[PDB]
Amino acid sequence: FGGVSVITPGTNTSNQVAVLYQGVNCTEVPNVFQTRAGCLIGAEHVNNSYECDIPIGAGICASYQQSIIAYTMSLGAENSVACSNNSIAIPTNFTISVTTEILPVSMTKTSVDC
Amino acid sequence: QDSLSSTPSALGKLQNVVNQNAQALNTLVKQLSSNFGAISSVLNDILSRLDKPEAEVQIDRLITGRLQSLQTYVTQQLIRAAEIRASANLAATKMSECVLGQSKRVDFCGKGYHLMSFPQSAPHGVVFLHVTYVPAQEKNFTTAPAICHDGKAHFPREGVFVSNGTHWFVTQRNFYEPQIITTDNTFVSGNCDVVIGIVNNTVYDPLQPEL
Amino acid sequence: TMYICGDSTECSNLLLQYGSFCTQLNRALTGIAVEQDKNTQEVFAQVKQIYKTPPIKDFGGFNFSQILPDPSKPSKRSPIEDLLFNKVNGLTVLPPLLTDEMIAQYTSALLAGTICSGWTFGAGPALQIPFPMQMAYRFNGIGVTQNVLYENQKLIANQFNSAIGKIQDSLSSTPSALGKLQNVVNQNAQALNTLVKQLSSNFGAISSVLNDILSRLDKPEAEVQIDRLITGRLQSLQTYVTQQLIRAAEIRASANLAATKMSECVLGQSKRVDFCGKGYHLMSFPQSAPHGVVFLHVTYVPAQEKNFTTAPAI
Ligand SMILES: *[C@@H]1O[C@H](CO)[C@@H](O)[C@H](O)[C@H]1NC(C)=O
Ligand SMILES: *[C@@H]1O[C@H](CO)[C@@H](O)[C@H](O)[C@H]1NC(C)=O
Ligand SMILES: *[C@@H]1O[C@H](CO)[C@@H](O)[C@H](O)[C@H]1NC(C)=O
Ligand SMILES: *[C@@H]1O[C@H](CO)[C@@H](O)[C@H](O)[C@H]1NC(C)=O
Ligand SMILES: *[C@@H]1O[C@H](CO)[C@@H](O)[C@H](O)[C@H]1NC(C)=O
Ligand SMILES: *[C@@H]1O[C@H](CO)[C@@H](O)[C@H](O)[C@H]1NC(C)=O
Ligand SMILES: *[C@@H]1O[C@H](CO)[C@@H](O)[C@H](O)[C@H]1NC(C)=O
Ligand SMILES: *[C@@H]1O[C@H](CO)[C@@H](O)[C@H](O)[C@H]1NC(C)=O
Ligand SMILES: *[C@@H]1O[C@H](CO)[C@@H](O)[C@H](O)[C@H]1NC(C)=O
Ligand SMILES: *[C@@H]1O[C@H](CO)[C@@H](O)[C@H](O)[C@H]1NC(C)=O
Repeated sequence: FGGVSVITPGTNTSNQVAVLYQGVNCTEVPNVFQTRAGCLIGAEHVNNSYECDIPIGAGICASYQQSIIAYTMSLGAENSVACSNNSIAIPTNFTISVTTEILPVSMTKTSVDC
Repeated sequence: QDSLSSTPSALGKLQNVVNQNAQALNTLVKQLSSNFGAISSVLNDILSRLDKPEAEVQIDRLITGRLQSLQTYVTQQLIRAAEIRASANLAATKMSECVLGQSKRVDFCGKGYHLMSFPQSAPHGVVFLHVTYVPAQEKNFTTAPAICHDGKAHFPREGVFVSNGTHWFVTQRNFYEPQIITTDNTFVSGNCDVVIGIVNNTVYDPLQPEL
Repeated sequence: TMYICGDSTECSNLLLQYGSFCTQLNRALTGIAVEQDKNTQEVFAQVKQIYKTPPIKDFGGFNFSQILPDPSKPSKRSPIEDLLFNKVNGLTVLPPLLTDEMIAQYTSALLAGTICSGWTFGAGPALQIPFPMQMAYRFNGIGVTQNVLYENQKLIANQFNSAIGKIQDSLSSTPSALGKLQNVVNQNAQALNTLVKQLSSNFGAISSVLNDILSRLDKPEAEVQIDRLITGRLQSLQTYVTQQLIRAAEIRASANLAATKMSECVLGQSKRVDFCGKGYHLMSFPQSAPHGVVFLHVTYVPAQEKNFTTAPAI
């Protein structure tokens, strides 16, 4: 036994879905990919890494690319720091950045007469 | 302004609070439709059919279920209220430290070096616009921990020693602005036998050409 | 539904009389599970680029071999991290979105950034600097002139290297060192064991087993006995979920503090007293741990003071 989850892009985009059977082998279910989260059916597994869209678990995410695919999530761009013992990097220019931060302050004040 | 007007998820944090509270009330009201083992979910239908002793048995079942439903609601509200209070406390701290002053706390008032912030009101919340300074267009320079001159070790007072391949300069650290190395922008401590990586260069004394 | 009724359809139909209680409980636990991934992301995913250290570890005498990834091991964890990891019915457990390897990669990226570019990578593009010069800047940050760093570079590097070695030896010989992480594991295991054991309670019924009730009694009689079990089991489950929500709030607060320390202790030098260790903060290094994070705080502590006569002015 186990849970059944439906993986979907918005219905504003597509009516295609993939189904995850949680904690079960793909051999017991009756684009079939076995994950640590369970058996994922309807998504095409690829060897490319992308930013996570819809999380599946254990590093696996799914996205709509058209059909639904499954992949190992990327943690970000790979970069090598110019590490040295006699060289320093110094900015010759700058930019002024403005970013937004949003915080909740209060709730609606409800009252229920028991 | 253009980002917010074209990004449906921009204010998800405030919308989530509204959605959770609406959902909780809808759940509480829908529980009034449950029988909880009674012949009916409607008290008037029970009272119009049964006499006192029989009605009391059915009513007790509804009271038990409805009381439990209400207790569940209140407990969840207390837990959510604590979360919102923590958020409000953080917002109040940011108002003081980001808006009413300039912060040195990394990533507290936006990404980059904080300059200033501006508050904007929002439904059940606050929006902060953080203005930061972000370094750009860096260049590679050769550096040294100290300059050796007249047998003495000279260190930067404020900046860092750099070389463009032929000449040594001292510059502020966050913006390339090379200046001649002089006795007015360095200080001397000890001889040249201690510092690892110390290099030879002239250190200019402004009084020299005057006298 | 499965916790309360198992695979009994007679029980399930009675459970429907209670409305949406089960939906509320399933929803609350889902919210907690999602939050746990958010907590991890807020702490570790603070770097846009994944950095790696150079093949040549020349840091002016400073030795980071105990905190940097050990390539000879399949886990690609540091010596210290390896030590940390070796020291700690309708019920299921869901996997984390980020694996231990992914978390270790984030930690490595943060260390590579700090060691080679100091605090610059935390406020924009990574700008390389010699490690000894980075330490000189950090000395200025605590009101000590930079010549003190350069004149005592060998002493300072040795004191640092020794202090790191002590950390490894301390952890390997101190059973209580990771009590904070073990307590979380123990509390959660205890809660589940309690929830499962409640299935053995009769709650006034003739039996705690639904199959034994159904095999003996007819519908009207069975329903009376089943209702007693539903009431008790529903109460037991509600108790569990409430406790999890309260504990989740505590863990969230801890994760928020850890995320703040990552930004202010690791990605910069803090002036907040006792925020990044005891003494004057120089720098800090993150290490991953089971369900948590470990910070190594490097501080400057004054020693061997002398008495002098002073005056406010000359
Ligand atoms: C829904 O689709 C329309 C285009 O048909 C698009 O303009 C809109 O932004 C979409 N809404 C969301 C939430 O994606
Ligand atoms: C079930 O899945 C595991 C992991 O992929 C595999 O090793 C095992 O052989 C599978 N069982 C069957 C019957 O295929
Ligand atoms: C992924 O790579 C494996 C080899 O490691 C290959 O056998 C498989 O067909 C590839 N799948 C895709 C979608 O590229
Ligand atoms: C600095 O960058 C701005 C654009 O952000 C550009 O207009 C300006 O000319 C640049 N300054 C220099 C010296 O390159
Ligand atoms: C500085 O040198 C490094 C070599 O590791 C190089 O990657 C980097 O692009 C250089 N900086 C500039 C401004 O060219
Ligand atoms: C370094 O700067 C000096 C002063 O402007 C200049 O004369 C010299 O040619 C520069 N060296 C190089 C390699 O550009
Ligand atoms: C920098 O590294 C080189 C070897 O690549 C070494 O010869 C030189 O002495 C080092 N300089 C300092 C200041 O450590
Ligand atoms: C600096 O000058 C001294 C003599 O005054 C010499 O012994 C030393 O080797 C020189 N160092 C460099 C880098 O030229
Ligand atoms: C760094 O420390 C380790 C552990 O003490 C030691 O084995 C290694 O040789 C040291 N590296 C250097 C260059 O001293
Ligand atoms: C300074 O004088 C005090 C007298 O109260 C004494 O206790 C302390 O040990 C002295 N410091 C040193 C360095 O002797």
